[PDB]
Amino acid sequence: MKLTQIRNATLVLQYAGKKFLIDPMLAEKEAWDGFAGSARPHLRNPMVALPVPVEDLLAVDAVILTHTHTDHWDEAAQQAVPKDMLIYTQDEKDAALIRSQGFFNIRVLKDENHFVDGLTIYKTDGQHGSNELYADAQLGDLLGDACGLVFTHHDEKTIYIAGDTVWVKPYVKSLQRFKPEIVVLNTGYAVNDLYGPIIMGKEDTLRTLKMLPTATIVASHMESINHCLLTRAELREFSLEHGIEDKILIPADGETMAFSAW
Amino acid sequence: MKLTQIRNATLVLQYAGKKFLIDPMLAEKEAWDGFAGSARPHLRNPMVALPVPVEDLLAVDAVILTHTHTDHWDEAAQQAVPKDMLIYTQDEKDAALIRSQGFFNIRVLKDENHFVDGLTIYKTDGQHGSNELYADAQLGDLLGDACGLVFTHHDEKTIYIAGDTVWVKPYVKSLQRFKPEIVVLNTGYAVNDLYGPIIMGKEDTLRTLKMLPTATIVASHMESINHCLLTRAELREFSLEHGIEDKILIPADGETMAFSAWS
Ligand SMILES: [Zn+2]
Ligand SMILES: [Zn+2]
Ligand SMILES: [Zn+2]
Ligand SMILES: [Zn+2]
Repeated sequence: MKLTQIRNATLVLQYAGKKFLIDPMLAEKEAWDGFAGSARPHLRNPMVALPVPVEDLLAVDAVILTHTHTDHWDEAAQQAVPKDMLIYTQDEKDAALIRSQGFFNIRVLKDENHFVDGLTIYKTDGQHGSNELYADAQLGDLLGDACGLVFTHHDEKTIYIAGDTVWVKPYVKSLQRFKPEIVVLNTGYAVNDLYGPIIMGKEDTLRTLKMLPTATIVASHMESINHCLLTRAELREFSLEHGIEDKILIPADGETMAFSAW
Repeated sequence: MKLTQIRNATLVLQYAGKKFLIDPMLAEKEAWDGFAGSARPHLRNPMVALPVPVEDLLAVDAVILTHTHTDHWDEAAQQAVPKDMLIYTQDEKDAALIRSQGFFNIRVLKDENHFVDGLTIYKTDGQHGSNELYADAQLGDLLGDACGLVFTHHDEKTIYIAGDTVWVKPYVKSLQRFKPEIVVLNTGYAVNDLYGPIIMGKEDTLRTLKMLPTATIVASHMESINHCLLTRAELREFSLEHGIEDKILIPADGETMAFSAWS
């Protein structure tokens, strides 16, 4: 069991024999523009370069795509990844636009996804914006859906990749139901101009340990996209103030993290 | 259809040749006598009496409970509804509770409930509170889960009882998916002291109709318990203001509305 932080929410995961590339964003440093209608629009994306070359990321059994925002799936990854690569997608909408980009080996993943060997991937709901944001029609379609992944196995520990979501009840029900020993949160604190936080921040790391004390949080989706304000040093400082230093890991780009089972 | 507003979220729904009683609150006017030792016990609930006798309410094929909050399922209803009645519950814990209160003919609503007759009943996920409220683990369990209900059938228009939820995207996706001609909202505007509104209000009437302008809104869950701060008169005054007065139905207690697909 080896979870590795690449850049933003791009992750490499070894889990029960198989390997997964989660949300591959592989543009060069400052290739495309900053997000309009968000914080720090002057900063170009991505802010940081990749910690390792592209060929190392392609050596993977399947790509998993939580949603099709540009920081999770860019023009570079469309060019770079083979069209016969096994892409897991959130829904038919996502699969349809990936199909029109030239890809064809696609499995639209669903609430429960079982493998004979004992692997089980679950697809969990979130909310990529505030209750106020989704009252708007236009911004609703733009922020859209963005799932979280729960990987279960008998030989391995349960890990929960929560995805681009703010604190909503479906996140709470997912923690209670799956009781995950490891939790990966997108803790960038990305600010929309007129509706505020579209994903989690520092406070959501406290809230989750209050909800699930035995869990160990891995903070991702940070220092990469222009609107993500919450830096690594600030979260690390927030850890110390609440007495939760060893329970919050803040991996650097390229940092592999290992977790045993029994 | 024939939807009858009873009082609060209590209503009877004649749909596809079958009658249901959704969320029965059957206590008399100001009759909730639950007491431990309060110095200033509020004796306002229920604010209004039943507009019809209890006998008329029970002439029904099954009861449907969105959740077990007292304003949807009180002790009076737990006594008055017979134990051999078919009760449809939201999930396993509410079924267990209802079963341990003497009832034995209980069923749990799945996410989809396709019956051979052609009637389909979809269970919806809401949020009974703000995002902040559910960060509190104590108030998470207290407000808990509370499901919406869609009813689907040919020969009949599609109706969505949203239930005790504030505006979250699972509510928006339900309007986008099922596309109901009738959306029944719980517009009490009950508010938590520090964490803001716990159910829908006047604002949520307009935001739906912008999303789905064909639809007709039936207002409900108000002027029954004192904690619901929205008045009949205020919502009508709000509807006249934004030019939607004849699309916002605000029925009296006991009023029945007909909704036919053909005639
Ligand atoms: Zn996103
Ligand atoms: Zn993102
Ligand atoms: Zn309630
Ligand atoms: Zn209620």
